[PDB]
Amino acid sequence: PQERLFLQCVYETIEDAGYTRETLGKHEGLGGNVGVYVGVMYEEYQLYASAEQALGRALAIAGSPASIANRVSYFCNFHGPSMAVDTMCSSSLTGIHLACHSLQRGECEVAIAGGVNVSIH
Amino acid sequence: DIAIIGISGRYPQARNIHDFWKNLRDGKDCITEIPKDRWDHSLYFDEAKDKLGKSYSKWGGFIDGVDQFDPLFFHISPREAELMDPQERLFLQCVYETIEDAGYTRETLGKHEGLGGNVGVYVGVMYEEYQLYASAEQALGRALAIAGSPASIANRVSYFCNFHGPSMAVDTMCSSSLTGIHLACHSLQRGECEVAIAGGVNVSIHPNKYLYLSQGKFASSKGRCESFGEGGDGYVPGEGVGAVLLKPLARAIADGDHIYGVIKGSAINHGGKTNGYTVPNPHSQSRVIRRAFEEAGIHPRTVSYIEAHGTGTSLGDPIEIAGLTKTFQEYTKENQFCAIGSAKSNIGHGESAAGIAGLTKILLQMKYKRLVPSLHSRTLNPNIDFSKTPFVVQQELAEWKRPVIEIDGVTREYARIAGISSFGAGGANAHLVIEEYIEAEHRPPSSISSKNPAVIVLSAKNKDRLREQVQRLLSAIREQVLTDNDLAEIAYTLQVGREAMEERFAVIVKSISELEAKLTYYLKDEADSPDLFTGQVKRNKETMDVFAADEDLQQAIDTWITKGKYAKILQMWVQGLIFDWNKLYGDTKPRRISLPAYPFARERYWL
Repeated sequence: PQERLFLQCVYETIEDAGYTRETLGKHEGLGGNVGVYVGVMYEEYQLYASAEQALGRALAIAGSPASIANRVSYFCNFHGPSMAVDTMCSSSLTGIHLACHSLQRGECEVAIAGGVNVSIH
Repeated sequence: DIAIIGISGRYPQARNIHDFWKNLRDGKDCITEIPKDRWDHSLYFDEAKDKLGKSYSKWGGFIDGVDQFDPLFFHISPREAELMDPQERLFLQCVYETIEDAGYTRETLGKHEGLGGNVGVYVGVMYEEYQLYASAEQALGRALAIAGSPASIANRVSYFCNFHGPSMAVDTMCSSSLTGIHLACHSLQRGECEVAIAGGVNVSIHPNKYLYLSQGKFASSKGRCESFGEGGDGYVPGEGVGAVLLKPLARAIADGDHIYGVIKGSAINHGGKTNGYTVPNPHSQSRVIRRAFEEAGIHPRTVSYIEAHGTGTSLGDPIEIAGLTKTFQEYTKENQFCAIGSAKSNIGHGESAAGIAGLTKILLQMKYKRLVPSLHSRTLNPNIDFSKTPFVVQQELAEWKRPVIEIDGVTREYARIAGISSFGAGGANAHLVIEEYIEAEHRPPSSISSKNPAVIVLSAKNKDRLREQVQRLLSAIREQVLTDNDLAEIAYTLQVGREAMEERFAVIVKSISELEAKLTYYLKDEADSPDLFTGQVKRNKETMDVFAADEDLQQAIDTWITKGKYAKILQMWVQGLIFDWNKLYGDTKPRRISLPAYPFARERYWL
């Protein structure tokens, strides 16, 4: 669900910015050069799978928070860097800071920083 | 230009880089069945693709002794250690092994700040599966709470070693290692950090990992391991922990520290929208490589060896080959002038240390000057023809010859350039450009003599650890074949590059044979030895303390150094006395060398 809410949140933002997925830094000819950074502390959604496995049946939910940003890059067709940094209680600013420099170095024309956290276990 | 002044690692059937190298040049298909200490493994195997998550079961490279740690050395209670992620433990040890390998002390590593040193840390990890047992226990009853937060892998390090640099845990599937390195490279140039420690870590300790790898069709049937060609249809997950210390090239040469390689350039990007999820896009794979060589200002024709993402996947090799071919044809149309290989065919698939493992593989080849054979590439994929490609898969150990080429009417001998790729399942991509470092002019003129002899010193937290260090030192003097010239450097690294312990032992030497003999003296059980200065610090605390707490008394020790009374200093150093070893030689300190690191205990700790 962390993936779901963040993905919705990004799309709300792009519209909120007044830019369309097919025109937002689209000045590349193949999708635009947009970077993505997301800060997440941990995923507790696979723990239900382990609990189920201990009780029986068979279920395998994977973590790999890098999905949180890649899916965003996948759906929106961005060709910039995409990562999931993690510093305790300071991921969101770390993600911003990295994006700040990448724009300075010219790697990305536009950036999308943020954070996400939900309590479900 | 980022130099690497250090490296270390643990990999399946390898406790060291040397051990890893021997298996590499021995071409050992170092992948085996799951050990019994882990999950029972007989519950889920069904040799069929039906809902059991296994049937790709007894194939994985594993590192011996995953649950072994030495917490007292790190001021950690046994209760606390028992519930700290083994991943955190293993990375913590390697970094200290890395620091020790570089010949730097935690109190002198970029310590040119006055309060601990400005050292940045970046660690790449995909997932932590050690809290899961807590979930099972809670489900079964009782009460147990292990937290994750893979930042603890990096924060604990910055905590123990007193570092004042940024510390983060980046995460990109199967590509954290190169993403972690890439970020570290840019921070150094901007000046936020002076010295950095990138890396990766991954250990497979819960069957759920194997379950998901089958439910998704990412496994490799019953195949032994990755096959770069000839009908490979999956990958075999494996364990691995590694680290690498980075420093700007000008500084490292100034400090004289030994240089393994040079990271000229790097780049990262993401494919975007493709014909489905987890489908690599060659066009991105072209661009990221292309930008990488541009940032480095390296011409692809000058390349010699490239490590490919491999993975032996059916729909990953031809895509990887086309992209590499595409970005290379832009500048040269020649064929079969670069070799291509992968380490995963030896150690399985890390998914987070694959980048460092691939990075480690290159450096050893660059150190020993010998391209290593690949494995499982006897036949090659029939789909793709390598005659047109500029890449031929390595099949046998060979000397890694220096490039000489004529480009634009000009024949030149360039250095040994290599590149590496790491393509993650999510779609993130990364690549690096490395080059060997050539020494312009530097040589130790064997100053060692009776006038100015060598002063070898070791130290360990007890005698058991001390005796082992002697043994490992002797073997390293043998296996690596050091000479009289190395003595000054051997002493030098052992003087500053090792942190003073409680149990201590020292000798005065002139020759290699002399050092070999005396160490063999200690190993045999004798309470008295000639000119072998033994001692401790547990006893003498106040008397040794008051020595340094005086200027007049300090003058006396400086006088001893002037007079060459090396016997007395060691006679007092073994008791606790501390003094600057730079005082011995006021200029032109010798080069450092890789010597075996502190032999950490094997105490066990599990839930």
